[PDB]
Formats: sequence, C-alpha cells, structure tokens
Amino acid sequence: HEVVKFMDVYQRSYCHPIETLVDIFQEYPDEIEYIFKPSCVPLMRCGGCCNDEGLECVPTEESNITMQIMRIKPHQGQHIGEMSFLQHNKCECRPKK
Amino acid sequence: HEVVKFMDVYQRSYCHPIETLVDIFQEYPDEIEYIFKPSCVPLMRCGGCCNDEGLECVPTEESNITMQIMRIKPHQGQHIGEMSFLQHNKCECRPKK
Amino acid sequence: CAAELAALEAELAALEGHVEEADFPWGKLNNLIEKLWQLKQAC
Amino acid sequence: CAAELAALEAELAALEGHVEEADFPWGKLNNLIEKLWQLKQAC
Repeated sequence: HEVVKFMDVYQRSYCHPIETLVDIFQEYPDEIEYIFKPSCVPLMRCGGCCNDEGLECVPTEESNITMQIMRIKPHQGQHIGEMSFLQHNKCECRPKK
Repeated sequence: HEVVKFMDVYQRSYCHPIETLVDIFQEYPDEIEYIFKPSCVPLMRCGGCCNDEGLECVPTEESNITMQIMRIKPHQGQHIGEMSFLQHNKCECRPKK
Repeated sequence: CAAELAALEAELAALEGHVEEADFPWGKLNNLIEKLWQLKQAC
Repeated sequence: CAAELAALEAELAALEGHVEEADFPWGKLNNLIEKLWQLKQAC
C-alpha cells in the first residue's frame, strides 16, 4: 500500500475519457418496450474534475462502438443484436455557460 | 473497430469494482472550510448492473488507499497532506431491501 | 491462483454457448462472474 | 508519437516541482494534462 503521489493523483483525476458503466435505456430512450441484457454497457466517457468552478469537463471529439446486446420483448421473445453507442475520444475543461 | 461479443459485454458490465472519479467533499463532508485540489479522486467502487430488478450491486469487502491532496483554506494558505479513502475490493448483487 | 482461475474459466466456457436458450440460468452465470471478478482482484 | 510524448512529458517534469508555489499557473498545467491524455488516446 504505497501512497499515491500528488501529481499522479492530479493527472489521474483530471477531466479525460474514463470507462463508465452507462444504462442502455438512457442512450435509447425511445425503446421502452424492451428489456436489455446487459442493462448497461462500458463506454469511454468524459469524467473527472477541472479544479475551477468556472469550467466543466466536456467532450471535444466523439466516436462509436458496437456491442452485442440481448433485446427482450415481453410476451414475444428475445434476440441478440448489434447496438451502437457513443464514446468520447477527447475531453476538455471549458467555460460553463 | 471490432464489435464487442455478448459475453464480453456481459462480463464487463456486471457488478464489480471499477475505477470511479469520486468528489472529495462527498467523502469528507465535515470539511466545508477547505478547497481540495484535485477536487476528486480515482477510487475502485462497485458499479455496473445486476440484470435483475430485485437485486442491487453492493460492496462486500472494503479497503483503503492514501493519496497526496492539496488542502486550501481561504485567507490562510495551503498544504499537501496524505488523505485516506475507502475502496471496494469485492461486490455482489444482493436483494434490495 | 492459476488453478482456481482455470476452473472458473472452464465453468464459464461450458455456460456461454447456452445464453440464448429460453430457460438459461442467468443467476448461475451471474454468481460465476462475481467469483471471477473477485478472484482477479485477489490475484 | 514517441517524439511528441517525450516533449510533453518533459514539459510536465519542468512544472511538477513548482506546484506548491503561491503563484503556480494551474491553467498551464491543466492544458498540458489535457494534451497528454489526448495524445495517449490517439497513440
């Protein structure tokens, strides 16, 4: 159990894409007829801190990823299909509006 | 851009400790006299999904980590000191109460 | 570590081809995935 | 990649010993940390 040095903490916590477990419903809000399995997916999304109240961490470049997801429709059946999700490639701390 | 196969998605999204950027204030709510830099830290914390409405992802074993953090007191000064945070070593999907 | 990891991975391999079967035991898979994550963290 | 990475890491090394100085330029450090993350993602 080594202690984490300040600059390493600071770099690791600063606004950047991090793997984030995101609910599929949230991304596909027009699909309330389905149950998704898994219900969430691991996506690279901006996170962390800016260390300035006047700034917020926002994406500046995006990309997409495809995953196999089971879609269940109650009282019909299920299938595994390919679903696309947005990822964040680059993040910046930029002024709050 | 290979598509992520179902079981890999399912394993990666299932309840387990994941690096999570956590606000220091949230962990140290008795310290409203200070500004912390960084304001957040990277901690292993349970996350992900259970794929069952009756269950929720909860820690079953915890540990601690120490990091160097700058503590700023307005109209006094600042110092870098060592601060301890809780981490989650093990997580399980267990019944909602 | 290596032995138990091998055992768990084989259990997962025997389940994973069956996930589309109507009556697949998701809870069994889920408990195994928890054991695999916990073993990787410990190892 | 290797060249630009080296340049950025040297810029970070020249700043990091100064973080406790009263007037340290946090915004400069922050912009560099954004460039380092973005370069690692691209590389």
